[PDB]
Amino acid sequence: VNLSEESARILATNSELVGTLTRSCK
Amino acid sequence: MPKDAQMMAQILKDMGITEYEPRVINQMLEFAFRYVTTILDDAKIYSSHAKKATVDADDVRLAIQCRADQSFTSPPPRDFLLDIARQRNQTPLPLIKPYSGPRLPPDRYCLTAPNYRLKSL
Amino acid sequence: RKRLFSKELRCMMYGFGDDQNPYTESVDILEDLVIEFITEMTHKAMSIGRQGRVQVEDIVFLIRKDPRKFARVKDLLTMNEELKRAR
Amino acid sequence: TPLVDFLMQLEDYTPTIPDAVTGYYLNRAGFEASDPRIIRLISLAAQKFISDIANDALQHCKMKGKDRKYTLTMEDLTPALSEYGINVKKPHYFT
Amino acid sequence: SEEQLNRYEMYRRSAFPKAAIKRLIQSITGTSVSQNVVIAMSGISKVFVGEVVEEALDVCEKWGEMPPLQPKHMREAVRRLKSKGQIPNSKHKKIIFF
Amino acid sequence: NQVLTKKKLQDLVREVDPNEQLDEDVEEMLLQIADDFIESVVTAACQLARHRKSSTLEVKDVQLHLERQWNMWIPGFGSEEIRPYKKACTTEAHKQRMALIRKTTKK
Repeated sequence: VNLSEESARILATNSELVGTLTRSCK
Repeated sequence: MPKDAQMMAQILKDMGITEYEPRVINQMLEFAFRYVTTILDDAKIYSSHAKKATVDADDVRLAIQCRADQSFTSPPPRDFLLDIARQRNQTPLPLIKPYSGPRLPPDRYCLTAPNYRLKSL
Repeated sequence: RKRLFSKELRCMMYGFGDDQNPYTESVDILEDLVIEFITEMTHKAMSIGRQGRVQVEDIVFLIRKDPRKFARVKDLLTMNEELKRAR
Repeated sequence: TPLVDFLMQLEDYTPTIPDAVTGYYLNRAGFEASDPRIIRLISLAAQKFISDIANDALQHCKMKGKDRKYTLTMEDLTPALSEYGINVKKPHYFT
Repeated sequence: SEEQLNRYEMYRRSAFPKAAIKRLIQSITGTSVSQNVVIAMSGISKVFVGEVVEEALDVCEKWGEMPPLQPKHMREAVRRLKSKGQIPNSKHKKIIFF
Repeated sequence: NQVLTKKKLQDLVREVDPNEQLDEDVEEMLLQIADDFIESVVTAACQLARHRKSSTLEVKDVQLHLERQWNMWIPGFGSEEIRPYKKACTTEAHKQRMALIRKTTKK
């Protein structure tokens, strides 16, 4: 049960720090 | 002798080839097997690209024509060699200097160069 | 096709020095490259070794020439065996 | 200079292909090799290519599993040549 | 520093999800793969992304541009990698003898 | 109606080595090579499009000509999911003729 909930916490912080605004380019 | 090696000697006899090595017929059957299994290679790529089930004759007809440019490219045609020549054949021949010793192109087109080598230390 | 690697690849480009906020078009190019690489490796693996089956052994023969990728595969497999032993 | 450093390392390795064999195939290619180290480098490159093709063939043979004597059959050499630019296609069963 | 520790965190913790690549490979094979295949195939593709981005930042440092990566540095990244044989294409029957 | 304009070509040389010039002959020949490449790719793609019994040139058949002949994969466009790869449709006639090469060889 410890392995199941802690696996998604390595990826949840990978959606709060990196990629805040979405850019584009000509 | 299979029926396609008995027919490969007929093709060379129909040309001006009366005396050939016996290894030639084993070579002209490996070329004829590599060619049809390269056309049918490309004819299966084109059948799946048009998303059909089998390999129809219009796939093999395209696979023949779409590899007559890279696998068997041709010497240039007669209508192109005439136009390249008849603009080259219109500039006059230049005159010759009287005493120029060895007559050669400029030094970046000849093979005269200091031609170094490594010090065998 | 949708993008199955849009948020994951932005963390990875930051991991190799790009930015915290890369461009969407660059992320798209990287996603297309990853899908093409996986597809090519899978076809060669199906051809080599057991026909119609992709195995770790086939993948290892395919990646043998490139040093960086071969080292990573070996390290991951060994670490996986060690973690199973610890469990 | 990487090539010079490699030639210094070669100052010990002797290639399987002799210098008269390599020095003849450079003569058909267009030059008489004066320095006998250039012949050595070309021979070593050729030896590496043949060794890599043969080793890839041996790896396919070992993978099919028979483990006593490995025969260099065409079934192991023909997929091993296609990784380089050699595409053989041999026929069977001439009708 | 304080950015190098955040960048080293993303260099290690980031991965492609195993629940999607196992869906992606099995759409190519037809039947089934194993867990030790998906573990390796998710790991090689992280090296391959790190082969491009570490080399697309060499294209950007060679030219006169900054860290944001335009697609100009990414098509040039695949061009330089393919000329060194790093990007495999199994649909181009190459020929070395001519 | 020209597609390359000798300033985009000059920046293509400046991105490789900025202290390098081309001569007039080299520039003209490079423009000619670009035009020839465009013409060949377009004709082959159009033949594949005519084969799909369609009248629109999609990006799926400019892909198949550059990959198979010119060894070019242009990344940032994306395709549909590739169907499960059929490996060997070896026919019964090959399964019975090749089972005669071994029958004479060992027996």
